Amino acid sequence: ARVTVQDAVEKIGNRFDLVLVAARRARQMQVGGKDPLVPEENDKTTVIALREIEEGLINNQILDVRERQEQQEQ
Amino acid sequence: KSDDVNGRTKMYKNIVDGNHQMEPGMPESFNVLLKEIRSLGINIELED
Amino acid sequence: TNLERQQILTEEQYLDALEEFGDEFDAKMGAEAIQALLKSMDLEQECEQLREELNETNSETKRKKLTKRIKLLEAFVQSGNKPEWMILTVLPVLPPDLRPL
Amino acid sequence: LPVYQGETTQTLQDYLMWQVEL
Repeated sequence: ARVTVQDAVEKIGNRFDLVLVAARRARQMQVGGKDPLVPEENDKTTVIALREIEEGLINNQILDVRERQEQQEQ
Repeated sequence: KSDDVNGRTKMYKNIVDGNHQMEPGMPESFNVLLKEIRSLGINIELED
Repeated sequence: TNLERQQILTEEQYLDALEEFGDEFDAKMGAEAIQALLKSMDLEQECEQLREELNETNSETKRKKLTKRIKLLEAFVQSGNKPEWMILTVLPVLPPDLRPL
Repeated sequence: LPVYQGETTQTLQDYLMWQVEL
């Protein structure tokens, strides 16, 4: 389990946009078609997405860029 | 978790399938309240 | 006849007034009477009279108990509801499954 | 208080539809 959320909070900024971003990323991981950018440690998709946000790899801009690129590549 | 009749079954199905997504819809108690108010001579409805 | 539009006329005075004035002082005694009074008035004329009276006459008690009436008239004419609708004629019933056995 | 708002029961057709949903 992840004890606290502070690195992700500092990375995102709003303390309520973090929930939305992590939710729309964990949705990708859970529904499928995506692979975790961070090595999973027998963790659930929620914690995996939260830790990926904390490491500084996912935000409300990278996700939109990737989604737009994938849509255009169709 | 409550009177959303068409949403309880959908949430149960999604949980069993492993989706964890919600379809909120509209509670049944609000429909009951609208019917009970219309049973008096008071017109009430939802616009768009 | 020498009678006001909206005055209380109990049974005995009704009998004697009818006997003296003939069949001219038409009167009713039910919700149909209230519906007749409510439907047989004009709203704009009463609103104009109320506004004129409020603008002309000013007093401690006249400034009040009349703004509420003119506001009621204005809301009633803007919202579109007719006054006779307050005395219901048809009564709806709840659906049976909301009042089970 | 008078008893009202009884429980909903599970008949065969409802049970079969429940199983069809999953």
